[PDB]
Amino acid sequence: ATPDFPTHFPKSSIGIENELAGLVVAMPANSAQKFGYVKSAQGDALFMLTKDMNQGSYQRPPSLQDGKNYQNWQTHTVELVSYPCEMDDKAAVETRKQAMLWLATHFTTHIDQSNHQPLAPIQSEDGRFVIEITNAKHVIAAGNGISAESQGQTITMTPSGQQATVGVAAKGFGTSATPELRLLESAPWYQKSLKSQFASLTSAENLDDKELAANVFAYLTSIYLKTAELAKKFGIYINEWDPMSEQITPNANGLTDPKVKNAWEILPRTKPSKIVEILSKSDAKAVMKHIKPQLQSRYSESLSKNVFQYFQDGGEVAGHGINNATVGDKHSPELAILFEFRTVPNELQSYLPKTE
Ligand SMILES: Nc1ncnc2c1ncn2[C@@H]1O[C@H](COP(=O)(O)OP(=O)(O)OP(=O)(O)O)[C@@H](O)[C@H]1O
Ligand SMILES: [Mn+2]
Repeated sequence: ATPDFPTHFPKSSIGIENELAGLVVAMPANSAQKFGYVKSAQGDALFMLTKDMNQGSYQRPPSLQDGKNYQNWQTHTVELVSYPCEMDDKAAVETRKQAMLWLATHFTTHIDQSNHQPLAPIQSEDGRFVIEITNAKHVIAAGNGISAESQGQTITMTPSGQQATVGVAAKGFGTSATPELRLLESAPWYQKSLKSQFASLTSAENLDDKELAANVFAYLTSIYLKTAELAKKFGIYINEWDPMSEQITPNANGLTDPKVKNAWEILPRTKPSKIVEILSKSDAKAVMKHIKPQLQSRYSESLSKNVFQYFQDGGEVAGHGINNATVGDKHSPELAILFEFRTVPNELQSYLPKTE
């Protein structure tokens, strides 16, 4: 079994996604995404071997008929998904990059002499890396996996197949305290002006933590307003809001549509309603009560009510979120909120492996 991602980190964390070029993985239909992982010889889990983009049904090349059942098997692109590490852990970042580059070299040999065969659980020549196979019911094939023989491809990785996910303590969003926080706050959807706006709206209120409440308000409002902007732009059906009722033609399949996720640039990966937990019951009520008018002053009553309710009931920004991540003291853990960089920016390029 592929180990689950560690959930706790002392400070800011980072994870990477690396979609490979030059090969496919074929597996039975409705197989689990994870088919293996790469760890250090010391035992530290570095990245998962996963199926990503469905490339159509698998057809075993006739010249490689082996008496085995490949019925209903699907081909997919391979994506290497790192186990998160600390952002300032140079060794862990580098080991992940080096392990991903080594596996690409291993994959290059694999498609040359073992095309249309599963990957074997092996140790690297230098002893540094170990492949563990969690699902042997797979095959690795060159290119798009139609031909029995390869075109002599070198397995590569490119910025277009790359993503990064940054996890920070939820209490820090809006403080600009660290370079990671400042990078996350640069998100085009984040409106820092909402912090001082909340302070102006709550002068007569005796809040338990005024600065924290303002930070949570600015974060949540920014997400709610962006969700409403996207629902209007892309014609998305949110809760009970119908875009067609406002003469908007849908041009996206929902919140999880790649182009909707790309429109965020820095995509929130955690359930918005989780942040309410970092505040007192009183402060959370004060924050929540002030959000509705921010939506209603910019958007229709129906869109406003539907966006507000969706996130209030635990609605996700773009599908299943990473909602069990924590930061700080292991014994008294604090909520971590995660963000996916749809394109890896210059500030995070050093966390990504490069073929060239
Ligand atoms: N606690 C954490 N802190 C930081 N990063 C994390 C944490 N937990 C997971 N991640 C990272 O978040 C990313 C999540 O990858 P995941 O495969 O789960 O999403 P996905 O389904 O692949 O998204 P996509 O549909 O775009 O491929 C990984 O890069 C992982 O390393
Ligand atoms: Mn991703």
